[PDB]
Order: sequence, then structure tokens, then C-alpha cells
Amino acid sequence: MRDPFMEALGLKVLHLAPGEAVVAGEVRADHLNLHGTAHGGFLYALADSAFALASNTRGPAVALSCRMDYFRPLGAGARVEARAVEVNLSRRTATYRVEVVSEGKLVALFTGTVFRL
Amino acid sequence: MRDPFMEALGLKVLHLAPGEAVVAGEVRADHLNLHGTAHGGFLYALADSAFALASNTRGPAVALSCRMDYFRPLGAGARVEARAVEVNLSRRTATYRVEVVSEGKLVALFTGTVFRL
Amino acid sequence: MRDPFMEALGLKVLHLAPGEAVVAGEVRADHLNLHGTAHGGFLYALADSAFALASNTRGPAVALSCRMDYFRPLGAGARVEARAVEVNLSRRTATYRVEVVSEGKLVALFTGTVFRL
Amino acid sequence: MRDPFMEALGLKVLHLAPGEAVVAGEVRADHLNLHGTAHGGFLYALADSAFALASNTRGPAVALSCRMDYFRPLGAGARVEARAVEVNLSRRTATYRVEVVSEGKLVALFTGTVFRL
Ligand SMILES: [Cl-]
Repeated sequence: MRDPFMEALGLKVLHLAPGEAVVAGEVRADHLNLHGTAHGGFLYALADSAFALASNTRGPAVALSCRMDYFRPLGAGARVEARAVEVNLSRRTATYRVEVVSEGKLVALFTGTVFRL
Repeated sequence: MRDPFMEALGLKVLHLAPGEAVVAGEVRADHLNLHGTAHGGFLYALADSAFALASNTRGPAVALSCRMDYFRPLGAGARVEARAVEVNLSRRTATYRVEVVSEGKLVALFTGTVFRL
Repeated sequence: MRDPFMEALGLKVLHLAPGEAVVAGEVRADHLNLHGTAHGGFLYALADSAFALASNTRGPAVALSCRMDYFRPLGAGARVEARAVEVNLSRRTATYRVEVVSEGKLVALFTGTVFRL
Repeated sequence: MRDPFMEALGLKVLHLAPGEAVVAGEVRADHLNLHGTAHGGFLYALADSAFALASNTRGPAVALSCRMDYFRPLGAGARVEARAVEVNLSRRTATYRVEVVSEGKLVALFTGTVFRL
């Protein structure tokens, strides 16, 4: 398993088991947006990566629809984690909840559904 | 206006006007996922960037909730664009639709709502 | 085609063609919520009905994920329509955009994806 | 507190406390769709009602964006519940997760964000 984008973003896996995964990273200078806070795409990439790993432990799967709800902004240097858990596993689709956490606070909530190939 | 993450991803602005924006990029080797296709986070970052620029033409705004629907995978070298248009503009919130297109095909659809500061 | 819930809500079809549908209704006294405005479930039911009809013109399909963005409240007596159009049609999934309109104003935006049986 | 639509749908409250609520109902003949299963609008109305009650325990609030993920169909006679819990409470917005359950099975997952008036 090699994910070029995860590697480019400096992400690491803290846990991987059937139906679940935790991916972590640190907000670097190149991850900031025009507001000076962690770009929504960086936080989403983090959650999506945990989502991808968790869902693929059940077999090949690709994202269909994902929702990202942002609660708190993060600045450079912030250590963040995306914790993915399985909500539903069906024959051709599956859904996961991914909590994005930093220093014990829920920074964002990701909800995604995949199509099982 | 300087967005470190957009710059790091090699994104460029093709259009910016009141309530709308178009951001473009090319899928590079470092943008691929474990599947060998454009990482969902890269495509989302592209759409989110157009969303951010379009929404901020109305004044400071931050994302609340965003949905990303994926329709077609993209490989390295693909030229992609995210076209953001305003769907609703309220006093404290606004919503935008962002079409992600590559070679005339709709690759994904992004729907997002911001909170106006 | 008989839909008990659509009938119970007093909904009517104003258009049905391949990949698209328009469903209309009027906000009645029994459709109001604790706020005295059209219940979110009534507006969603309206959009979902147009979504269901439009998607099923392509063959049997059931909803996977749907998003409803609310922009303006409606009171009793308001005439409302849900206009569904096809955004993407794939082999096993399809996505539709449904605009909820009343007196020329966009009251809400519904985005939904179905699984094709 | 009187909600005409909840009453019309035969819904009842099983729990209400700060930041949370449980609403229950039974799928009646008039709640079925063209497929002969519980209409998506009925299940959404159920979840939305729990969402509305839970969010309003914190003060007046109206829905901004809601997502409904469907996992299992329900037939006439099914007893269903929507359990709403608070995910995030901010100054002007709040987010809730609502699990739709029937006979111990997760039938659907609702995720919604409100604007606090
Ligand atoms: Cl959504």
C-alpha cells in the first residue's frame, strides 16, 4: 500500500483494522489557505485518507458521496487525526463516519459512502 | 491573495468575479492515491478552492458544510477545472455549486455552504 | 404508478420525462412544524418525490445519500415545486439536482444519489 | 410545543433533554412510496423532527444543511425511532447526528447543521 498524496502531505497511519482506520498529520506552512488556517482540502484529504483505508479493508471500494462539516479552524503546527469507523456495510455500498480531532477537540466531521467494486 | 496550499498543489485561477470562480490544475504524480487515480482530497481541494474564492468575493466567509459527489476517476496528467457558481446568498450564509470538469466531462459535483463573518 | 405518501401530502406531478421530473404541492396546515413554517420533512418529501420519479425513469433505483440545503422558510398556503434534473448517470448509480421553488424563489436545493437495481 | 406535521404523521417523543431527542413512529399505509416501502420523506421527517427538537433545546434554530443516508428499506407496520445527539455546539451554528433505528438495526443516518437565531 503506497499512497503518493498521503506521502506528499506527510500523513501517517496510526491504526488500521477491519472496518476502521486512524490517519494523522501536522498542519504545515504549505497546508494553509488564503485565511492563514488549515485549508479545507487538507483537512478533507486527511479524513478521506482514513475513510479510504477503513473502507478498503473490506475489499476494493471507491467514494460515491462525502460530507465534510467544519467546526473549528486550525493553525500551522496543529497535530490532527482522522478516526474512521464503519457505520454500515452492505453488499455493494458501505458508509463510514470520520471524526477529525486535534488536541482532544472535534475539529470536523466527515461522513462518506463508498461503492464496493 | 496568497493561498499556500493552492500554490503547493499547482492550482491556478482561470476566473474570478462577484459570486463565481474557476480554479484549474493538473493531476501530478504526487496527487495519486493508493488506487493510482487522483486522490479524492486533491479533487476536493480543487473544488474547495474555487468555492473559497467565489464565496469570499462577497466578504469574509468560512465553510460550514460541503458535499462532494464523485462520478469519474482521473489519472496522472489529467487537466481538471472547478467551476463555482452562487446558488444562494443570505445575510449570514451562502451556498455554491462547484462542477469539477475534465475534457468536457463532469468528474464530480461539489455543494457547499459558508458562514459569512 | 401510485405513491401513497405523495397522495397523502397532496402532491401532483407537473412533468415527467427521461431523467427529469417536477412535483408540486401546497403547504397545508398539517404541513407546518413547531415554528409555524413548512416542516423540513414536507419540503424534503417534495424534493425526494421528484428525485424518485426522475431517477426511476431510467429503471428501478433507490436512494443512497441525499442532501437538503434550506434557504427560505415557507408559510401555509405557499405553492411550491421541486424540479429534478439528471447530473450524472452511471451503470450502478445516478445523481440528480432538485431545485425547490416557490413564487420564483429558490427555497431549497436537494442533491441526491441513487443505487440502480 | 405543537408540531402539526409530527402530529399528522403520528410521531411521538420518547426523550427530550439538553442537546438530544428521540422521536418514534410507525410506518403506516399512507407512508409508503411507489416502491411499497417507507417513503424517504417519511423517514427523513422522522429524523428531522428529532433533529429539530434536540437543536431547539439550545435556543431557536433552523436547519441549514442536512444529509440523509439510507441503508435498509422498511415496510408497513415497522416501528422506527430517530435518536438525535449533539456533535458540535457553536455560537451561531450547531450540528447533530440522528440515527434512525428499527428493531435494533440502523436503517438510516442523518447529519444536520442548524443556524442559531
Ligand atoms: Cl451532504
